[PDB]
Amino acid sequence: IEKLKAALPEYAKDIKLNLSSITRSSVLDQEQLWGTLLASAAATRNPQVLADIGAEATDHLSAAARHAALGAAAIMGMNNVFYRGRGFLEGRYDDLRPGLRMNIIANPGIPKANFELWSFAVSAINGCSHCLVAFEHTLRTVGVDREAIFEALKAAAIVSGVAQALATIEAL
Amino acid sequence: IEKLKAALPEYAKDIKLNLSSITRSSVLDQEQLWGTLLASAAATRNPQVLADIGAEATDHLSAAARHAALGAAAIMGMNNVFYRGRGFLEGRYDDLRPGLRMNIIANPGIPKANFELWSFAVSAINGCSHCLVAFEHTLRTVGVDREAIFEALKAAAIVSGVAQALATIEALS
Amino acid sequence: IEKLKAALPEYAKDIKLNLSSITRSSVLDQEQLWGTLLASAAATRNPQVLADIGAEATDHLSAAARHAALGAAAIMGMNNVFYRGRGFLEGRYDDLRPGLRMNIIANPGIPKANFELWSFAVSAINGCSHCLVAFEHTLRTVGVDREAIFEALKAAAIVSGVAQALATIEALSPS
Repeated sequence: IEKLKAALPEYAKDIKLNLSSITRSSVLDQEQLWGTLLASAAATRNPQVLADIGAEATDHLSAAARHAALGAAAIMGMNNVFYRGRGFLEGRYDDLRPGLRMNIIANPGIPKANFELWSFAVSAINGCSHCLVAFEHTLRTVGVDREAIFEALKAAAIVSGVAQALATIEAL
Repeated sequence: IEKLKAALPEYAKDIKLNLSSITRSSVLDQEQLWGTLLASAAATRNPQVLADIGAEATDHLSAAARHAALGAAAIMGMNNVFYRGRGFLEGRYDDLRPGLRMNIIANPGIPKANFELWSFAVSAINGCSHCLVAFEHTLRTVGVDREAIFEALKAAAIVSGVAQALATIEALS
Repeated sequence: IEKLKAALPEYAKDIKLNLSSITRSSVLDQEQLWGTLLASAAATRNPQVLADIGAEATDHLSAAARHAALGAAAIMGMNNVFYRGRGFLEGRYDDLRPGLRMNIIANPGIPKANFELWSFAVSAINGCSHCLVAFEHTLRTVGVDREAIFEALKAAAIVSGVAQALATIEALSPS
């Protein structure tokens, strides 16, 4: 959304430019791109960026993709804490059954590699290498190019800065 | 947590299902459990999740544990940043006195165990290995089931998922 | 400061006491200290704390300082996600040309060492060792004793506790 780029402060000049460039990515297909932007937007917790990106994503994303993306952010919202936490514990708790329902990862109602690309994205924002690596591994295993994986990473980061540049406006 | 559950979107079904079960756990006593949910809810910093959960954690906790649960999230909001950053600095800042008051760690109106448990839960949410690791160690030495510690970790992550999902609908509805 | 401080919960007295002491410290410049407090306050994403800290920052910092300090939180919000990500992928992508605009870092409207200290502080908040470690290395190089660097870290943690404590009262405040 142009309204999103325009809300950005002058001292967040690079963010705006990175945002504009990422919106024009030739590395990812439309669903992969916008789903990453939308899933990333959700993980920033910034309602502003989610609204605009969500609004902009409506003509690149079917209702299915849109939902699965938000769903990605929600499930990773749980997974990035559990796995990361278990990951800091050296394995000591690996023998226990998590007992966490996470079916959406099994059937996201949309092509798998996309939901993974988006979980990868969110996992990067929340900062859980355990989930980031597993997905980055599955992505390569299913044939997603390194270039595309990197783009999603870039997309996750640009959107984090965007959200952050916005929140910084709370100083009139 | 009746309010939250119904608020959750169907694309967040797994979160819904997970919330409703964690609230019915029986591996952690009423104090250990609700303190975790509360300290967890606070640490997610989602007004909604904290309210609902808080409004219910009340008829499960003495006023001492509540304050303690809430203060655990708050103090660790500081500690988790200081200890992590210091941890990343090649040990070059290990001999310095932090000059950070944290009398609350000298524990509140409750026994150092639940609080250690709640600080554990908050550290997982904040992503601080140093603190997470230390509390897990201290919790065992004290005689706390690894399955309980494990349950606190799940409750923390679940609550995080609730926060994330709820923050989304409230920004799109 | 007094307002924010006064607004904090009874279960956050250490935070209150730490905010107060950190604000009245003398290890860092007035520009170093308030640039850090604001960069930090911004990194917590709490509207109230940014507003209160952003307010008082007007009489301790110059507009440029504040712009650049908020800009540090902004670019670090991107970089901290990127480099940490690369970190988890064990450098497997260190050879793909990030292609991300930054510049501000090379040309802040203020002395670099201060922008670095603030970036260092923000990185501490977001949790990116790569950036933290990197800004740390540069700081020490051009001076700034570990005493100064250590203070900013402290400040970031304290402002981090503030946000958390404030957020729970606002959310738990009657009706």
